[PDB]
This record gives sequence, structure tokens and C-alpha cells, in this order.
Amino acid sequence: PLGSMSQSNRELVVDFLSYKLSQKGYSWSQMAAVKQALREAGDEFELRYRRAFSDLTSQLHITPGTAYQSFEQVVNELFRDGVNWGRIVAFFSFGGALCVESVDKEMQVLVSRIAAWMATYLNDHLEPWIQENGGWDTFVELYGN
Amino acid sequence: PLGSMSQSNRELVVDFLSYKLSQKGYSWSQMAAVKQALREAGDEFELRYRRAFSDLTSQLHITPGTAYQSFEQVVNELFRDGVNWGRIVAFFSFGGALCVESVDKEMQVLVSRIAAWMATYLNDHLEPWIQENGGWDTFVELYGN
Amino acid sequence: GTMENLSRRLKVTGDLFDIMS
Amino acid sequence: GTMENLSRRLKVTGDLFDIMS
Repeated sequence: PLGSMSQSNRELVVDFLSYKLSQKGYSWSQMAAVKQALREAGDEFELRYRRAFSDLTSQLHITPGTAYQSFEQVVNELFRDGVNWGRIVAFFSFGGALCVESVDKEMQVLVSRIAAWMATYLNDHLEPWIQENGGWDTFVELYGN
Repeated sequence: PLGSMSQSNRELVVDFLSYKLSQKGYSWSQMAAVKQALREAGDEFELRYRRAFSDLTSQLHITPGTAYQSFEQVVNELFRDGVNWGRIVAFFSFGGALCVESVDKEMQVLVSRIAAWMATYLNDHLEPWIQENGGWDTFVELYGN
Repeated sequence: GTMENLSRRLKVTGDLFDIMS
Repeated sequence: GTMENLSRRLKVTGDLFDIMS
């Protein structure tokens, strides 16, 4: 599934030090600053979401046969009338909640499929907007802490 | 360069989902369990450490030209008279603190060097002991959750 | 319709998020 | 020395950690 190849002792080191740097708010690369920013926006998104509503894993009714159609319908409507960074955060948090719900219901197989669907949507339908709007560094400028 | 936008977006997806599953407690890989147990053992180690002494990051006066020799000396005395899981945890926390101290004092170059020095020491002088004592799985059983 | 409603809740939360930045 | 004291603090905190497991 996710990260099935990062099994070396060297990766254990890399992972521990990455955790410690970002835990104290430090980034070691432009990519790292994007990941930290994205993780934080998702947390803050989900806390905003679950207060106004229910937690967004609670509402989902997915199966392997319907997961894809459910994912595409929600995402198509999310961006139907335009893109912005907030909606992209919502998009990541939605994928995340699909994955969490899937593992919670013993459909772990869907995690890697959801990851692909998100990557595919990102690269074919969001990435031009991301490029015309300052790239991920601009997202870090606006949402980084 | 060709393909890097696409690749970066795939890494964001993987990173966000992984953050989100482990956030909700789900260990999906084998090394995912080890990493999670190591991150938490690091956190506990430093909480005790700073509760008894100063901050682990303040105890170190390090420069790029001098960082290697200092790191190898501290680690060699730490394991000079034996290995155990707690000292292995101390070894990760030390490296973590070195990296934090380095970024804070504007020597970001040292971070990926320290990771290499740690991985080399881990693979040459700790991995035999680890194999004799149940592997990382035994560690997860002792320090996870 | 379940998905349309979830789409609406995601879209409005994302927009409030975008506005607060 | 300077680093002898550091590794002593690391060694003793790790040993306490190891006992409590």
C-alpha cells in the first residue's frame, strides 16, 4: 500500500529526524514545507468541519464497487464552479477520510486506489490551476504557520 | 525538469494519507509500526530528559567542521559498555536534537549528514544486536502504544 | 442525495478556509 | 568532559527508559 518500499534502517533514521524537525516547525526542503503546510491545513480543516457538522468519516458509505464513483462525484462537484486553495485542502481531507473509513471497515485495499485517484485528479485537473496561481510555494506562503 | 510536477503531487498525496492514517492510529506497513513506536518513544524520552536536565538541544555546541567527531564520540561512549532498546532510543533522540540545533543555528547542511552518520552507525554497530534481540518487531512490542 | 450534500459541506468549508488567508 | 557529560545523561535516561518496559 502506501510506502511499501521504505523499509530500510536509513529510512527509519530519515523518518525520525523528519518528524523531529517538523514537530519543532522546521522544514529541510521546499517539498517539506509543502507537506507540513498541507498536514496542518487538513487538521485545521477537519476541526472546522467536524464542529459545524459530524466528522466526515461518519457519513461515508463506501464499498470497493462504489468507491470510485463516490469519490469522483464528490470531487467533481467540489470543483465544478472553480478552484481555490481551501477547496484543495477539502479535497485532501476528503481523500484522507475515505482512507481512514476504508481501513476502519476492513477495506484496506482501497487506500492505494484512493491515493491513485487523488494523484490522477491532482495532476490532470488541479495542476494547471496550481501552476497559474503560484505553485505550492504560494500555498505555503498563505497557509504555512 | 520532465515529470517532476507529477511526481511531487504523488508525494503530497502519499504524505497526507500516511499522516492521516497514523494520526488515527492505523499502522498499515510493518515499518510503519516501527516508525510510529520510534516517534512516540522519542517524544517520551525527551520529555523525561528535559524534565531532569536542560533542553537536549541546548547541551550541544556544534559546527559543520566539528559535528562529525562530536557525534561519533558521544555515540561511542553511549554504547561503549552495552546496547539496549532505551539507549537505542537515546541514540535517535540525540541525532534528532543535533538536527534541531543545526537548523536553529543556521547549519541546515548538517541535517542530511547527521542522518547518514546515524544510519551508518545503526547499520554497522547496532543492527547485529537488534537481530540477536528480536528485531525491530520486539521493539514495537515493548514501546508501541 | 448524500454525495451532493457532502459536496456542499466540503465546498463551503473550503471557501471559508480560503477566505481566512 | 563536555560530551562525556552529554553521553552520561543520554546513557542514564535510556537505561531508566529500558527498565520501564
